Amino acid sequence: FKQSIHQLFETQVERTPEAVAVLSEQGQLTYEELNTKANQLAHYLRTLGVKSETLVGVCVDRSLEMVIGLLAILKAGGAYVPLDPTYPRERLTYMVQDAQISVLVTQTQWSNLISDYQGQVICLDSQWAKIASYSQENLVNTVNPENLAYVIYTSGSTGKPKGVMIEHQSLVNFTKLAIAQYQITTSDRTLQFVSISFDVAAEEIYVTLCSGATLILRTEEMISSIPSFVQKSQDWQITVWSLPTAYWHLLVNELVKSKIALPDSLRLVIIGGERVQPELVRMWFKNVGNFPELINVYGPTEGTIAVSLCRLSQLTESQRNRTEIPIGKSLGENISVYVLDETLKTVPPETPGEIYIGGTALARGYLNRPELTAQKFIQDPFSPSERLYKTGDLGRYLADGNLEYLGRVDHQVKINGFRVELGEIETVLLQHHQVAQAVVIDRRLVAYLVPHSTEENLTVTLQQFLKNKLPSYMIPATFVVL
Ligand SMILES: [N][C]([C][C][C][N]C([N])=[N+])C(=O)O=P([O])([O])O[C][C]1O[C](N2[C]=NC3=C2N=[C]N=C3[N])[C]([O])[C]1[O]
Repeated sequence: FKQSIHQLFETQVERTPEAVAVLSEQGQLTYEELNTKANQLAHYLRTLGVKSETLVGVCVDRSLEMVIGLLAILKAGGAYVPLDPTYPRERLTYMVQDAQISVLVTQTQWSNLISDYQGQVICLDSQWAKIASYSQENLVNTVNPENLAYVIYTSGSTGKPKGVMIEHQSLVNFTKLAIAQYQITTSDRTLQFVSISFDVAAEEIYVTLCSGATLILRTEEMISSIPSFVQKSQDWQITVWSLPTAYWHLLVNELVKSKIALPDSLRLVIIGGERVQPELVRMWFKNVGNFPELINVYGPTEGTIAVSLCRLSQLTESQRNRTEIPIGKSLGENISVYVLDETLKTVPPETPGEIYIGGTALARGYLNRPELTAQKFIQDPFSPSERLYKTGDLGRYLADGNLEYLGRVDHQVKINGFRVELGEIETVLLQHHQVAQAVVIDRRLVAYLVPHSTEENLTVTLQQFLKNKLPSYMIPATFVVL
């Protein structure tokens, strides 16, 4: 049964046309309205030349428009490329050129974020009368499952990011497994938290819309105060939270310090993205108990959002008193999460090795990085029609079947919840004329450098320099000269 992600959505619209699909603090859309609007934009896009394998930039803010935008790109047959408005011009323009994007879905407020852009631009906030003249009907046969759905950039240790190419087929697999794992229903109300720069936004968006649940888009202001984040979730009657682990750690700390009650509607908290602190897990069970359910999800971007999860609420007392909390078991039978030795053989239970992913979860590869692709996406010697992705994560399967994350073999870290290659920051710092050698380490970020010429305002100079090349979370808050 060949299916694209938008087809899955379109099936749901047919079942529940009048259900509310998306709610923001400023307005809402029914499944019908969302679908009709995404179709009008997709038709327009098709006339701009968007077709299977066409990459389309999306530089939008979190809004009803953003959701129409994504789905319209998908419906037209194109793959979107998130272009985070908070990133600096130079980074965004590099992405646009690397991806060869000639169609950009954006808004007027993001004018002039790309340098020297000669492609087609659509501004969803000011061109809606035009888009409304296009057909409201579903498009047919614009893609096959092996065509791209999105290309999402991640940090690159050689000094520029690179695009992880995701096909409809793996995203559709993921989405259908996750709906069944989380038990999402038409009664759920799921908070959309993370930027579309993070593949987890796809979990939040497509899990919700392809099951008939309501997607509630957050604001910037609601996250900066945990009290506010909780109260707004109560007011909205949110049933499902999807939180970056570093955020949930903050939330656990404040829940207990301030004895805040959780929203009465909340049934499920999904965390992931970095190593969960066992001490805060213990504190959650002590103060909150087994409801809402708490799930730890693991996966790299290259494995399409998540490959394994662990229901923490279902662990025993002693499974939770280890020094590591598990990342659990595969999301489904067509996804393999192996712990392999240095020759790609499985190992006895409780033996540590490197995590390799196989099966349906795999990305196609990295966009325009054939060396890097060959190095990470490897033909399986024991199964030559298939590939494995080399995660760079160490782990071991415990005797109970649960996987444990045991850290990294390399210099990728998570800072403030974001995937960062230290090498990327090193490489860029080395470009600066006053830097001769440089090493950056965690932990937060600390840059160590041998100057050509020292200067007492070098810290502020180097942060200025980085600010116009890297996202803010890659900017070290401290420098050391040797
Ligand atoms: N994809 C994502 C994840 C997801 C989860 N959550 C949900 N699903 N809800 C991510 O994160 O991706 P990236 O950015 O690529 O990165 C990856 C990395 O990180 C880490 N992790 C994840 N998750 C986790 C971790 N650790 C620990 N624990 C957990 N849970 C690793 O390193 C990977 O590779």
